[PDB]
Amino acid sequence: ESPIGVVVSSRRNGPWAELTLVLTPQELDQGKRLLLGELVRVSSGGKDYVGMVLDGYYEPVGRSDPTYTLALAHINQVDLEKEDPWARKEVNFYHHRIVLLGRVVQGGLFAPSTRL
Amino acid sequence: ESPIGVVVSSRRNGPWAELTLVLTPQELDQGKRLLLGELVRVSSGGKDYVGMVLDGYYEPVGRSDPTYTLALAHINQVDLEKEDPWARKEVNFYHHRIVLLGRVVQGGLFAPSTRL
Amino acid sequence: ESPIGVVVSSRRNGPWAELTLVLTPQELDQGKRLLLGELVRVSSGGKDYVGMVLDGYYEPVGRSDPTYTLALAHINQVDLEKEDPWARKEVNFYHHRIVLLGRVVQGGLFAPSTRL
Amino acid sequence: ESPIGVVVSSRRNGPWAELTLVLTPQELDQGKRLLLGELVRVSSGGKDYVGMVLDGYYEPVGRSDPTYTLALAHINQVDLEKEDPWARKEVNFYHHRIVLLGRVVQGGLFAPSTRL
Amino acid sequence: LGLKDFLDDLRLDHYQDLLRELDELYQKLKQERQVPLHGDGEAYPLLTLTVDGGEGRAFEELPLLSFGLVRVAAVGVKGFRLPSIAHLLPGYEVLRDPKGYLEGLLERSEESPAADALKTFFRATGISLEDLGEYYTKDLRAFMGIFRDVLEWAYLVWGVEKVLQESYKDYLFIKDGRLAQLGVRESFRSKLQNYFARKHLLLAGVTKRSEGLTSLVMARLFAEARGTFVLQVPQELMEKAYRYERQWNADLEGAFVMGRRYVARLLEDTFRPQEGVAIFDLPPYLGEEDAVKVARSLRAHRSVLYGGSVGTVVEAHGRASVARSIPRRMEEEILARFRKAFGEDLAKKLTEWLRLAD
Amino acid sequence: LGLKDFLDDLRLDHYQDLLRELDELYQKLKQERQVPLHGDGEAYPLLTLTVDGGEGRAFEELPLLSFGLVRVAAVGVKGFRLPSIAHLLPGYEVLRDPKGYLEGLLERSEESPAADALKTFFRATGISLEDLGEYYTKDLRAFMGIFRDVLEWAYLVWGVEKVLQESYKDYLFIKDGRLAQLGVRESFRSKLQNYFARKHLLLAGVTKRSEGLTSLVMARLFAEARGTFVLQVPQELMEKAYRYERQWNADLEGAFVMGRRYVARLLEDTFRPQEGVAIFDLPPYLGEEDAVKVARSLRAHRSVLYGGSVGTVVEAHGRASVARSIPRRMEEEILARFRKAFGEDLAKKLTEWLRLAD
Repeated sequence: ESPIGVVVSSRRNGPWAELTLVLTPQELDQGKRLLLGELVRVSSGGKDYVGMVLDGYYEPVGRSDPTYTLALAHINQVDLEKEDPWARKEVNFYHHRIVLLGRVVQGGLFAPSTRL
Repeated sequence: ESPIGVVVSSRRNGPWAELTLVLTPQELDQGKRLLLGELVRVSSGGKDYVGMVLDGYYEPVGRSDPTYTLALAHINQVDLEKEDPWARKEVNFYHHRIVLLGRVVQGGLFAPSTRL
Repeated sequence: ESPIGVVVSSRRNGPWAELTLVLTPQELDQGKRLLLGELVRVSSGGKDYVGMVLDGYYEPVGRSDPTYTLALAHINQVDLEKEDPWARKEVNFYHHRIVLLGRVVQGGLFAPSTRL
Repeated sequence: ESPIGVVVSSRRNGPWAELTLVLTPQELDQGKRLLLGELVRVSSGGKDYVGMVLDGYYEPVGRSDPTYTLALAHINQVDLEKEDPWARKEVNFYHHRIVLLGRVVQGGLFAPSTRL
Repeated sequence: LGLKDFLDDLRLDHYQDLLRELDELYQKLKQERQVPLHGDGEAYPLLTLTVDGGEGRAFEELPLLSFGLVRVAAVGVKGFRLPSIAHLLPGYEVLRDPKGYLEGLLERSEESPAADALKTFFRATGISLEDLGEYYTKDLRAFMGIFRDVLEWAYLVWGVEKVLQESYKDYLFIKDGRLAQLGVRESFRSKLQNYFARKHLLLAGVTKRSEGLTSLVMARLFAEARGTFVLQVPQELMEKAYRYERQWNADLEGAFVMGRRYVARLLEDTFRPQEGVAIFDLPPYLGEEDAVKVARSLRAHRSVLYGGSVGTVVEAHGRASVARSIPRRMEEEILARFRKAFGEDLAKKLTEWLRLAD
Repeated sequence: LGLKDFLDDLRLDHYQDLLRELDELYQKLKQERQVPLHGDGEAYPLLTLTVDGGEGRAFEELPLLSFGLVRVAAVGVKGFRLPSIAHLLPGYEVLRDPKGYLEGLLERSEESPAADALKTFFRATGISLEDLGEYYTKDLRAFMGIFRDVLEWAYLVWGVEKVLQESYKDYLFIKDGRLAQLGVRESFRSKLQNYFARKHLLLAGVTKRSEGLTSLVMARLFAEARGTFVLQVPQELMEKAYRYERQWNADLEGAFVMGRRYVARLLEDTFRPQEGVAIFDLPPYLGEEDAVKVARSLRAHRSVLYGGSVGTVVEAHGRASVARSIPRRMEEEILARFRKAFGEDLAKKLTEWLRLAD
């Protein structure tokens, strides 16, 4: 009953609308994941849309160097989870792309895509 | 009776003229929106043009990191519309692209595109 | 019995999931190498996948200038294997790309690719 | 007998492996050059490979502005060889690309390309 | 742009005045004795100390709503090292009362390595807070530097007395910076110089660059001289350097080296005029043969990282460095720990104030 | 990276009284009259003065081989502006040994514009070279700032005396920075004040933000503030800011505003808490009505460039600014003039030094 992540961007790509979702360290630690091709609900302006998860990639958030951080931790035999919880909170993010398929109309016919 | 947004750029993209429009946090909070494919009036140099809304995308305005700000707000669990108005007021912009089709002249005739 | 390198990034590149592995100076000094086209095991979320080494390239790690460091060492006839441990340790990294093919399940049946 | 330059990068470029070589001001002043298409020996990890010189180009090394330096020296009527030995020492590098074709093994056999 | 405004009354006589002292100094240096370093000799392990730090946001102009971080670390040969010591200075508390925070810190001395090192440093050589003078209480800018310097000295003394009380005599102790202390009374320098004297500590201070004029002339000297070598800096040049630095910054008065200076060449070849040059200082109880030995050790631990370095210096500096992410994460931790003690009401207004002001 | 080495012994017991005192200041603000600042209103014209400075490469590391550029420029609304005074201070010259350079410049037989302005300022205001005290003779870092401040004051006085003999009677002179002079004696301030009162100058010093400004608590209380308005900063806020400045920086004995301080609002929508706020200081001989009129003029010249600027201030700052190509070409031109006024051997030796360092 709670949002999976946080929406950080939206755009119109070709004939479709896409938005970008970010999964945070706490949600990734809780075990919450999104499968590719999964159907999700998108709430916007009091309206519910059906969306599909299309993509997934790792990107740095903020002013950080995940490669250097992880390599240094591996070199110095530093177990992030148990020894440096703070260094593990700044690199544990993930990105997803979600396409808006349309809007379900109760007592009516499915409305494809969106202009808003 | 007032302009919807602010024009921030213009160019010739092929055989058509296009311009970029920005909607600010105040206008977005007032519920103002632009639908894709919608017809708008464009005032320039004392002349009126017909335009169509072609695209819409999110882009940072000024010196800001919307991803970091929104992710931090989500992590700390702060209602962004009730606890952090100033954080909400620096990320809530939106971009649109508008193409000029022509203008109406004399006895209802249409002058297509433009050289200006 | 132990992991080879450190994973620093992952994504989906078309129909296949891929990740990036980094071999550190100590591992490279111990003689640990990955052959192109070799099959490796990938452990994620307590599950085992089969992966293949696809690519390999050199990339600076951190805020270093490998070209300048190596040229300045070269013009002084400095053997980095014997005289400049710090300079060698700052530049001896290496990158690899690994694609996930699928996994073994139940009585050995193969599930191709992945959605996670 | 001594090595020609200094290797500063390597990677896999399609069906072949390639590396990047840099020639320094001292070697260039000694008159050492590499012909395009020439065959060279590559020593790596106790093994000998055959390589071919494919490319050559100029690139700044370190923190320098070769165009500004050379233009200013020309404007001020300065001879780099005589008046400024130090300005000629920071811009006189050259870059080459070398592709590894394979290695000679056992009783005069050839192992094509490489996986390391 | 209007450059012709600056060309109205150009004067070109001070340039001729300047191109006399530089030449005199060059001729003075050409009379020094160069001692070669034939890639061999007598070398013994290095133990290097370094101190770094950082400041949170708004500390530069709003220190009352920020803090500061200072961390000191050391590294030795054989994989040897020491535990690091880090401290956080609350900007608001310190800014309103210097010497009111230092004494409070010194009194706790329960577990904090900073307070333990300070007490050990004071009791190992009989240095009192009156010896620190009055420069460090004038304002926070002076207090931060004095705190860093005193903490590094305390770290060195504490490491000499508590971690290596028998195995200290076989190491060469390296300090990143000149063997000098500014902003303290002569008693501080005398007591340090006599505590090192009664222990015969093998201490050398390597400064690299800050120094500017000495490097300017030594680059010209090296351009001629061929081969790595070590030579002593003349007092005639030292006094001119001291005069110039004092005139450029009065607060540098009393920052004279507590010993003698030497310059050594570490790299045979370079791409820039001032690469591979190590300037170090030795206490007065170390002779010229000891200087030669220390130069051999430094050349044996040479590196080509930052255009010719000592390797151990860069390693220690990297270990003691503080990532920019640390000041930002410290605020997020401190605010949570403050809320979980003061309630969910008094914590909201702190965040509101922070949002309104930087 | 190494966190948790700072967490131990956080000592967060001061954020309580910090917020208590901040709330006290906010309460003091809440009882301040907010004179409306509607768009209309009789306003004066404007005449804005500004000063900028540039530095040649290696001025900090080697101030004995470089020099400094100072440019003072004034703009009258749009185009009724004064000339621009530009001066080059060679690093070696007499900057290393101040208190003689000023004499040589003032007694300039040529009387270049920089010296002429200082002559006029001194003679008109009655301020002698002994009012500057010995702070400017402390060292070059203090000398540069003191010289720039005195140059701006002299430019103002010279513009009032020799370029606007009577017109100044119907202008509002705007000087960037607070109406405060640091590093001089009380006699200097008294002379400036009495001259300004004698001429009934309309002078307001406009500032935005850093020195240490807790006075930007206006960031709060501008929310739900009903657009634009004018207000006077309370004495408690002024005293707290002054004490914080003198506890954070020192050398700030002279920082008190020579008159009153007012805060006005130029923009009602900002996107950010602290945009479009003007902070102007008025001389002791101006009433509260003068403050309202000055605020009306400031709003009439408002801009949206740097987050609610004053417009003429940004225009002036954009004219006296010095590009770096200016110092580069200055170095080259000085080298050429040295070559053509002395021997080519001498010029080549100087160039060799400049190549071997800075």
